[PDB]
Amino acid sequence: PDYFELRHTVGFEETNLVGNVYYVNYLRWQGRCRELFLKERAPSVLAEVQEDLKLFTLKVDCEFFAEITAFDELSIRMRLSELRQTQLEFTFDYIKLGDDGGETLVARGRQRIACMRGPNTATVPTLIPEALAEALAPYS
Amino acid sequence: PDYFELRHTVGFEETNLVGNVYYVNYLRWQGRCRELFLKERAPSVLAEVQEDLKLFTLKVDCEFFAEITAFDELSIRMRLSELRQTQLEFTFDYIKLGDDGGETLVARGRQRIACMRGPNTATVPTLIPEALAEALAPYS
Amino acid sequence: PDYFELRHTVGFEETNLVGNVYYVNYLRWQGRCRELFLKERAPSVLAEVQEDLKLFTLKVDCEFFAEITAFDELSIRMRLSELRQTQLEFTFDYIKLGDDGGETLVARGRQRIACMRATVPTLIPEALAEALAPYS
Amino acid sequence: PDYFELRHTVGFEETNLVGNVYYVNYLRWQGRCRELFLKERAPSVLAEVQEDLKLFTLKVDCEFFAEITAFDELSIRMRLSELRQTQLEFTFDYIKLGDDGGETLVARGRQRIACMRGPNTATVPTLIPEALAEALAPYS
Repeated sequence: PDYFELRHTVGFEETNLVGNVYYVNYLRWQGRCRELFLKERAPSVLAEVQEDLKLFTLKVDCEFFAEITAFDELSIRMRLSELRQTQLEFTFDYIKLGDDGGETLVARGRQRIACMRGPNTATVPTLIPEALAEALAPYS
Repeated sequence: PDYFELRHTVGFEETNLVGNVYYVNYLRWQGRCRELFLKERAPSVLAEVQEDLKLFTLKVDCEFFAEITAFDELSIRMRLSELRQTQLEFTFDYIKLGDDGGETLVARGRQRIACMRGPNTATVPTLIPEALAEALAPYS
Repeated sequence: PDYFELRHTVGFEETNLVGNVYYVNYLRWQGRCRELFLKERAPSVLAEVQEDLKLFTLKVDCEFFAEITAFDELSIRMRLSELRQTQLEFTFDYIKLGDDGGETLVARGRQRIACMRATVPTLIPEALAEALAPYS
Repeated sequence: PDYFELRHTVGFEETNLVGNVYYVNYLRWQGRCRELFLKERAPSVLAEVQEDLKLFTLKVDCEFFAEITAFDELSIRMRLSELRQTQLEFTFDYIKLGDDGGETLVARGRQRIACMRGPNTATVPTLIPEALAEALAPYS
C-alpha cells in the first residue's frame, strides 16, 4: 500500500479511568512503528545509530479525532510526508479496524526528524543515509 | 510567576543507549505537570472528573532545540497561552537549569484541552469550571 | 512446545544510560505475553473480564541472571506453574536467542493471579482452564 | 523517620478502565523512589555506575493486598531489610493515606541489588560504595 503498517490491539492497561486511551500511548505507538520500519526496511540505519549517526527528533505531534477503548483493533499507518536534504517528516494515520470492515481515522500525527553526525557534544548535519532514502520510496 | 513549575531531574532510566532522552518522556513529564497543577491549585476539578466532567486532549505537540542526558536539572514551566469559554491551551517550557544559574530552553510543548460533560455517546461541552479558571489567573 | 511464546526484540529506547534494560520493561513484556495468550487461546475471557470479571494480580516477581542490550532477540516462554480453583500462577522464561541459534536463560519471573468478579472470589473460567491444558 | 518516603498521588492516567492500578506502575514508583534516594543521599553512586561500577538488580518483586484508584494519596516507604558486604535488599511499603489520618498497607515490594565492577563479561563482586553505606545510616 501507500503506507507502512503496524497492527496493534489496544491493551487493557493502555486505557485511563474513563475507558479512553492515554494520549502518550499514541506516541509510544509511533516509535514502535518507526523502529519496526528500520528493522524490516533499513537495518543498515539501525547499526549506524549505534555508532555516530544520530536521528534528532525536531518535532512530534498528534491530533485526536475519536475516542478509542480496550481491545479495539488499530492499524497505525506510517507515510513519508516530507523528504529534504538532511531532514524528513513522517505521518501516522491511526485507523480503527471495525468488525464490519470499516476504516475510520481516530487520530493523526507527524514526526520531524533530522540527521546529524559526530560526537554528541560537537555535532554536524549529514545527508539522509542512502538505505533509508531508498526504503522510503513507496511510502511517500 | 508567569508559570506553574514542575521540578524534575532526568532519570538514569529515562536516558537511552547513546545518552539521548526519548521524546515520549517529555510528554510524560508534561502530563505530570498537568495533574500537579490541578491537585494543588484546583483540587475541586479532580472530584468532577470522577463524575460527569471529561478532559479531552484535542492535540499535543513538542519541539526540541537541544539534547539532554541523565541527571540534568529541568524546570518544566507551564503557562496558559490560550483561554476560551470551553477550551484552553497549555504551553510547556522545558528549561535546563544550569549549576551556575543559566537557563537554556531545551524544548517546548503545547496541549489543547476541551471541557466535556455527558455520557459516552452524547458528550456536550461545558464552561471552564470556575475554580479551574480562577487558578489560571496568575498564569495568564 | 510446552510453553506460550512471545517474540520480542529489545528496543533502542528500552535500554538505559549504560546500555542495559530497565527492569520495569521485563514485566512490561510479561503483560504483553499474558494479553497475547488470552487473545488467541481464550478470547472468551477478555469478553468476560471487561464488565464483571477481574483478574487481580496478587504477586509479580522477576529474577535476573544475565544482562541484555538493544536489538537482542528474546523468546519469552510462558507456562502454567500452579493451578487452583480460584488462583493460578504463570512462569515466564526470558531466553536470549544467540546469533547462531544458541539459547540463554537471561531472566525468569512469576505472576500470581486471583480470579474475582465490589468483587467476588470466583471460579477460574472453564475456557481459561482448557486453554491452559497444553501449557500445564 | 526510619524509612525514605516518596509521596505520590495516583494519576488519572495510571488507572485503567476498571478502576485498578497496573502492577507495572507500582514498580516504576519504587524504582523512582530508589532513584530519588540515590539522587539525594548518595549522588556519588550515580557517577560511578557510568564507569565500571554496576548496580545489578538480582531480584525484584511486589505483593498486592488491596485495590487503589485515581487520586489516592500514597506514601511509599523505603527501608533496608538486609545489607551484606556486596549485596543489599530494599523493602518498599505502599501506604495509603486516608483523609481522617488513617494508614493502610496497600502493597509491599522488595529489590535485591548486587554491586559489581568491570565490563559485562569480567564482572566481579565489589564492596558497597562508602557514599552509599553512609547514606543508609538512618536506616539501622
